[PDB]
Amino acid sequence: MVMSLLGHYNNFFFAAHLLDIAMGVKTLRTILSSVTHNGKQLVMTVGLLAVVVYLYTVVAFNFFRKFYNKSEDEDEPDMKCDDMMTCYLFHMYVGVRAGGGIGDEIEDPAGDEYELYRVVFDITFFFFVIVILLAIIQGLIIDAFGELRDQQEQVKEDMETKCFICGIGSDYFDTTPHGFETHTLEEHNLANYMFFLMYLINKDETEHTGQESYVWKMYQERCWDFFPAGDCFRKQYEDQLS
Amino acid sequence: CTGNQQSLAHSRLWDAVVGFLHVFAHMMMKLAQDSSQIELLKELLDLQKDMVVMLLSLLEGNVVNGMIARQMVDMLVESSSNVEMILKFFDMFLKLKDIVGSEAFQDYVTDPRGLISKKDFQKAMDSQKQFTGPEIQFLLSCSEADENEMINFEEFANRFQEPARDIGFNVAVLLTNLSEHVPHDPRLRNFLELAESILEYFRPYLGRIEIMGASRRIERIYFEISETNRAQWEMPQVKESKRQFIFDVVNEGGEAEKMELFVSFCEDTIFEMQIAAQISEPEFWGELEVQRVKFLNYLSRNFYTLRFLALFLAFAINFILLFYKVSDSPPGDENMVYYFLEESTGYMEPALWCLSLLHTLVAFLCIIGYNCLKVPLVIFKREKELARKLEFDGLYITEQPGDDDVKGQWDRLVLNTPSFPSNYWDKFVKRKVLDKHGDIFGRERIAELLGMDLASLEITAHNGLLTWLMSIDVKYQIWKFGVIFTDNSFLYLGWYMVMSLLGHYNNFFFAAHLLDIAMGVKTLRTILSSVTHNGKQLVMTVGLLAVVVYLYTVVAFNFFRKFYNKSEDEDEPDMKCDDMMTCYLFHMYVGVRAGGGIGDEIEDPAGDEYELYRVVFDITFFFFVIVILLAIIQGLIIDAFGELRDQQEQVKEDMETKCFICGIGSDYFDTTPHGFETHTLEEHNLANYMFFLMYLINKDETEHTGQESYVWKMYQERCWDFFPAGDCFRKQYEDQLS
Amino acid sequence: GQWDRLVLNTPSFPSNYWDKFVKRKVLDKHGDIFGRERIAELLGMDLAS
Ligand SMILES: Nc1ncnc2c1ncn2[C@@H]1O[C@H](COP(=O)(O)OP(=O)(O)OP(=O)(O)O)[C@@H](O)[C@H]1O
Ligand SMILES: Nc1ncnc2c1ncn2[C@@H]1O[C@H](COP(=O)(O)OP(=O)(O)OP(=O)(O)O)[C@@H](O)[C@H]1O
Repeated sequence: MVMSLLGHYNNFFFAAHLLDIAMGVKTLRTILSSVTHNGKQLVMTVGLLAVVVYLYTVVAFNFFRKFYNKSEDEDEPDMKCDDMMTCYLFHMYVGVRAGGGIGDEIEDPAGDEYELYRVVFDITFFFFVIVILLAIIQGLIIDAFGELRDQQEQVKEDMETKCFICGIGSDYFDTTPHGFETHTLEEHNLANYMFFLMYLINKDETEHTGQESYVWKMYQERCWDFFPAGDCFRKQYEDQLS
Repeated sequence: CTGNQQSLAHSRLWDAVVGFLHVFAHMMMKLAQDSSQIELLKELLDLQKDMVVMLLSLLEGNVVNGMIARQMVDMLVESSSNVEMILKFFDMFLKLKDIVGSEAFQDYVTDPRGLISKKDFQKAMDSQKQFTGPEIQFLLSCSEADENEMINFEEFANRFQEPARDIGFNVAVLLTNLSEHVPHDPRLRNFLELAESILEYFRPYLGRIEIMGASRRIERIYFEISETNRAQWEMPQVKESKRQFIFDVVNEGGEAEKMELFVSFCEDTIFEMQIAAQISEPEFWGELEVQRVKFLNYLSRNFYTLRFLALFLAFAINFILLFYKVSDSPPGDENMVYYFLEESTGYMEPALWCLSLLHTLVAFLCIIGYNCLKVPLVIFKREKELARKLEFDGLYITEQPGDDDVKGQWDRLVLNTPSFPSNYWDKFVKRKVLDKHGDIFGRERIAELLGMDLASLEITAHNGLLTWLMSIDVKYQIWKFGVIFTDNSFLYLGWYMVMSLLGHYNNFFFAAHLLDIAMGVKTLRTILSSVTHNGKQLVMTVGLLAVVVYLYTVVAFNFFRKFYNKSEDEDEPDMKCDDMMTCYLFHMYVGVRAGGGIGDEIEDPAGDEYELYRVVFDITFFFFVIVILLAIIQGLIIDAFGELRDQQEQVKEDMETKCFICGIGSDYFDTTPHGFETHTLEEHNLANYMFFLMYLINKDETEHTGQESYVWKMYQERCWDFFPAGDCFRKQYEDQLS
Repeated sequence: GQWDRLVLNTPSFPSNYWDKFVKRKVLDKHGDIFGRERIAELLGMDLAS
């Protein structure tokens, strides 16, 4: 509301309402639920990137300070490595967007007794910061997609092999043809138990019966011992009496 | 012995205890007054303890529904109105200890000396209304008037505290021993109702195990769990170590050794509790030693608060290192200088020197604290393993070390000094191996090999600063420090200290402490555990890259050497392919960082009869080296993330469908409502078994009972046959008896 | 926990919850061990007087 009110001061504030709403329509939430599932770990990886490039800034600042000449001639005082803050900004802003690490902008390391000391510096930047540290970022989105799916697969394979009220598996009820399907729709049912609570509360406390008042006493005591949890009225009264 | 167990059942012993109970009920309730006969009262309570102890020993190998068990309840029901007074007397004094020393009672004190004259006890008892009206007036008689003004509650509370606890616990054990055995006895049930206060108070201390033995049947055993032991089990360090052990056993471990690993972890946990107990602070050379001992334990207690300081300083030092600058002309073409450029108040140059000094001190305190907190556990874990090999394996008697492992060779130096079990509890490990292998082999050879005192001089007990250096064993200390210096954690802390010392030579070395520490905080380790999980395979892929590019260097060097001209004109001799070493370096350094392979730098292949012979060369570099070989690198991190998760998912799905002691699944126990949840918290429990080992070792070898001594004999033999592993006392004694 | 201490003083605490007798139920459950009038003032319940 406040941003819409702010939109009259400047009409370009209405673009912010395009973002936060279009994500919540029917399916962009699920896609957005992979990025934010590993949200605590996608930030620490960046925090690891901000440390690795710092250690590369220290080495490049003390030993390779002549190679950062971002000018051609008569403009030598550009040298975006002379102070720690600018070298860190250079190594962080255009230090990871390049595909080759930091060797795509630094001048060519010809034979200077440091060519081999710098190739290791350049080729380790490519591996440790780009190939690997940007594969963890893509390795966390992918694992998130496979973790939310397995989370829902377990639910389907847990609600189709158990009663959610008793502990009896679907194999025991399946001796009778369509026994488990009938057992979970007539005897034990979420709706039936829910409709009972809506029935006890609606009914007056003076109109209860022998069984309703017994349950109502337990419900007010928060002692859920009236749920079976070990029997189904077919394992007790009809195990031998059928 | 079964013969003597039944013999006392068909006897008049029950007629003797009932008379003893009758006098005891009315005796202490009458002797407590006037406080002038405590010695007789204390002796009276001593006799009470021996009666229940004998009664407990009468219920050692009892069947679930046995004649002896059925006779003891008959004794108790006819002894009513007497045991209740015993329990009520215990309850009255036990509640006072909780009431005294509390905030509510501390508000009723009137003088700094501390006393309530005659009736402020009733006012104090009215608050926290537990004592009944008759009960509080009885306690005043049980106390002293003290000229109606000087009733000291501090001494009054500590009069019958210890005697009440020992008798009270044994009664609770005896009462619950019968209840868990005879299930259907209405007389016993109503008898337990008036004893509920005793049972409800001793519940946290009453253990329960299901050892199997001495009858080829499952037998319950009860014992006492101390308050200190339970407190140390709930520490975050201990619980985290427990989770690591369970994870290791389920996945890395396996069957036929689970019990062996569990007992080894149990022994390690006990030693950890021993160390943490002796470093707790609460509860002229002599003065100096006292200060040094307290100071050392101060560092050991505050070890993880120092690791958070060595990192905070390394972050603070590296923040002010962001202002460095290089100038040809120094404010205070050689002679390049480095200086701060804060462009603000100069309160940063002194800060760098101040923080550099502090960091070295903190990084030095950590290595001292580690040397007195975790090193003893390492020594205990190595002395124990060596001791179990001399006796049960004869590693230095019959066999020999494999000659390729340094552990076997280095351990030969320690089994010569009279200090070998310095941290291990088993002090008689030298004689035990002598009595186990001294007959087949030379009896004197073992004596000299172990450095044990010679049998000739073993007469079976016929009968300052300078003084320090003959009490130090040279060989043992050399062996001990060799184990410490090869420890991974110690070396990392040692590297941390030397680098901080090196940081004074050049202030930029303090950036290295930013790396190795920030990874180990709470979650960067797990992220770092995906890169290093497939560490052996991420290196071979690179070793495969260094071979594929070599084979491309050979072809490009022999056939495409004119295309590598890295110059425009008048600078033709650049040609970074003329020799193998430079072409390999060119094809390796800028040969894979490019997005297009090697065609992004090589000159354009126009029509030269080799255009089609080089396009295949270029387009295979893009596929085989870049698209595919850099997808394996990203294909190993991703699989690592999905492998560690499945490793932990299995553990959760394996500890919630099994007992970890028996092999019975959760379905069998779930027939009873919440059966598996109750079974894994009362009958079989990791804490209960762990607290038993801490109980057997603490208890003297001469105070054991029929069941404890049987287990202790098996424990010293390393024969873990007393774990059930096939039954749960509900499948045997209650399958039909319920 | 701290912010919820402000509501258990007015005679409108179970405005939406069905259980209207929640003030007396806690009084009959803890008013014996602790001060019977202390619970009355703590909950803002109408005084027994
Ligand atoms: N009371 C119950 N006890 C056990 N399982 C139940 C129960 N109610 C539902 N189920 C499970 O859910 C299945 C069908 O009910 P449910 O409504 O939850 O599923 P759905 O058909 O996918 O959903 P919907 O009817 O909302 O479209 C059953 O086959 C069973 O596996
Ligand atoms: N002795 C045992 N035998 C079998 N399973 C056990 C035993 N002790 C614990 N468990 C398993 O662990 C579960 C709870 O105990 P545990 O402490 O290991 O788990 P947690 O609740 O996740 O941990 P914590 O209490 O440390 O927070 C039980 O439900 C059971 O699955």
